[PDB]
Amino acid sequence: GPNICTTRGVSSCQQCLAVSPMCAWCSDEALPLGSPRCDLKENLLKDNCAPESIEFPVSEARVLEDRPLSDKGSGDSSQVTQVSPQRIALRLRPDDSKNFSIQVRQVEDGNVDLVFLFDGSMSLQPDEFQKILDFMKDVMKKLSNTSYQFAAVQFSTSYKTEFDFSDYVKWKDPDALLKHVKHMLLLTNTFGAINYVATEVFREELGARPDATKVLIIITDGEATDSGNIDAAKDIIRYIIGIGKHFQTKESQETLHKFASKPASEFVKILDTFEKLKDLFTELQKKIRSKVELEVRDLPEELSLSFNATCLNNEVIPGLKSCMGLKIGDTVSFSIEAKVRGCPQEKEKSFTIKPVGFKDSLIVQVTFDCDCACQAQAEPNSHRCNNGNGTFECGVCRCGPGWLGSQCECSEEQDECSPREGQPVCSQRGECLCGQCVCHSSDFGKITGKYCECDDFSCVRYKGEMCSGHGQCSCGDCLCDSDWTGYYCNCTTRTDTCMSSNGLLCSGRGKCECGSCVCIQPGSYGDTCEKCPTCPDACTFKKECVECKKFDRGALHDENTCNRYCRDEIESVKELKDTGKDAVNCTYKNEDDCVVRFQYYEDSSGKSILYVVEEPECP
Ligand SMILES: *[C@@H]1O[C@H](CO)[C@@H](O)[C@H](O)[C@H]1NC(C)=O
Ligand SMILES: *[C@@H]1O[C@H](CO)[C@@H](O)[C@H](O)[C@H]1NC(C)=O
Ligand SMILES: *[C@@H]1O[C@H](CO)[C@@H](O)[C@H](O)[C@H]1NC(C)=O
Ligand SMILES: *[C@@H]1O[C@H](CO)[C@@H](O)[C@H](O)[C@H]1NC(C)=O
Ligand SMILES: [Mg+2]
Ligand SMILES: [Mg+2]
Repeated sequence: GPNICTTRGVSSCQQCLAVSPMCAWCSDEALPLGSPRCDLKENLLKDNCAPESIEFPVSEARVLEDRPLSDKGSGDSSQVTQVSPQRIALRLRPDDSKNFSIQVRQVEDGNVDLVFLFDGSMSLQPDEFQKILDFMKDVMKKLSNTSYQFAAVQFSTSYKTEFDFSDYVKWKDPDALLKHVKHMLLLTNTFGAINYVATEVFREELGARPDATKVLIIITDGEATDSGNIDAAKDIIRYIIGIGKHFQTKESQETLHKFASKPASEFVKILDTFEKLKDLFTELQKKIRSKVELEVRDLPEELSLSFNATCLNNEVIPGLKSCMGLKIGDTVSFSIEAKVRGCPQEKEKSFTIKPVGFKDSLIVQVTFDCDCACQAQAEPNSHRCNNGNGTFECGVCRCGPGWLGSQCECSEEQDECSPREGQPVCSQRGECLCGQCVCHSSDFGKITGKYCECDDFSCVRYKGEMCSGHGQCSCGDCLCDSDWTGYYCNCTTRTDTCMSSNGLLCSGRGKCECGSCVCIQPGSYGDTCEKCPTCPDACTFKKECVECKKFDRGALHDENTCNRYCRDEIESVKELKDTGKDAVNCTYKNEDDCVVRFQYYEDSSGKSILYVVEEPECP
């Protein structure tokens, strides 16, 4: 029956391909007249069309470079590959989309250039400054004769490279490398320091390796005294340690989030004392190699991408471009859908997909396949179209100016210019010539269609932009980019703003729709459905947070995931009180077999709170 390949008044092979990626064009000359030439390939074969004449391009994502992900090579012979594939050729027909995938692995023996950026401000006592030095020495000694190479920068009011990568490779001894450090005893210009590291330290001239993953360990005891941005360090993995009394308040700790990589729970470490630097190495090493985050570079306007992530145990999480909690050697995979808007005239485009901090990347070469191959057999001024009037292109007559018709015979001088006899001709947007509608020009776009009923400028708008600027208008209907859905193309496919602290989209208690959680589990609420005093498992989950946050013990403390999973503030109380229905009371026995008692409460300002009785009830 009817079909949009047939209901658009297409009069060429190129037009036929441009109306939809599902359309095919029949071009054999010995074809019945009343048969549509632009149709589905199946219906194009319902009537006998020559198979060598059906023009039907297929989009492809052709893998070109596919060096495998490196396993456990020790001498860095044959070189390390941490992204695969490395180069893909993407060819798209008009408005089409195409899948491809990328695999990323943090290889154990992959090179790492690590820079210590350590605070030398006037707040630090001599022994505290010395404990910062001993911590840098401890990290280096435990990573001696590995793929790690090191530099160290002291920062206060100004910045000083105390030793560079070339120094480390040559001398190796941390005692000798840091023997000449003089405590600056000034301010805490953390912005300028990080910018200094990005542009002045990670340099080949100073021994930085171009293939190495870049890591920055920042050690500080006070809030920054300068301002600005650290955009120049966005391709560096940044782990910050805030030590001491000046980071007692939650507010002060959060001022460090802007300097570290995301999320803060993995890359911001708060220590109450300097003595705890002695026990940090193992946690630190796991954290700095636990995140894979894809970044898209040089994406042309006409292309759109959406991502699904496979981070753990082959589980697909849609709408995500990153993975966290990774162990060294883990492999993650992403499924990527690329879509083009229309058909760009440009020769060839290419963008890159690269994990943050990594050298290796996937280069995606993009070409477009919008023309029919039969156009190479186009004869202008053809005897098959009247007085050489036009071209016999792919089995039809592309007529010249002034005269139209099947063979370009009708000039100035019938019936079908209206869907029925009552309506005006050509939707009052075109003129009826030679029995066909020739649509008026428009200042806002193009009017097309058999009856000039289609245009590309009257789609619904959202916030002043047609199709929210995230889709193309095709005969009054928005055709959304790959990363948008909805009648208005204003519903994002991304789900990162739905990810909850427990690692599940909408805490596993709801569904992500347009990037916002719709909570389904009864009694659940909050932005990611993470608040649920009446949920039956609330006590057993909050119990682990009382252990790690208040008592510095438990599974979450040992696994270094207390910051990740435990976002509720803890308040010590002498007793639990009647705080209303938005709470639950919990008890459990500690390893001394004394009863711990606490209340999970949801506060009217939006804060989850755990009220913990100060003294456990012992025998
Ligand atoms: C790509 O793969 C996804 C799931 O992996 C599927 O939903 C989709 O239809 C596939 N094709 C395109 C063109 O995205
Ligand atoms: C992502 O998964 C959703 C289903 O969860 C699917 O509709 C979509 O096509 C997938 N996209 C890709 C690029 O795999
Ligand atoms: C999309 O636009 C429509 C119309 O303006 C609006 O009603 C709807 O809430 C929007 N959706 C989103 C997710 O912004
Ligand atoms: C928690 O315990 C307090 C004190 O015994 C009590 O008043 C309150 O009703 C309890 N909360 C709930 C939600 O039952
Ligand atoms: Mg020396
Ligand atoms: Mg200080």
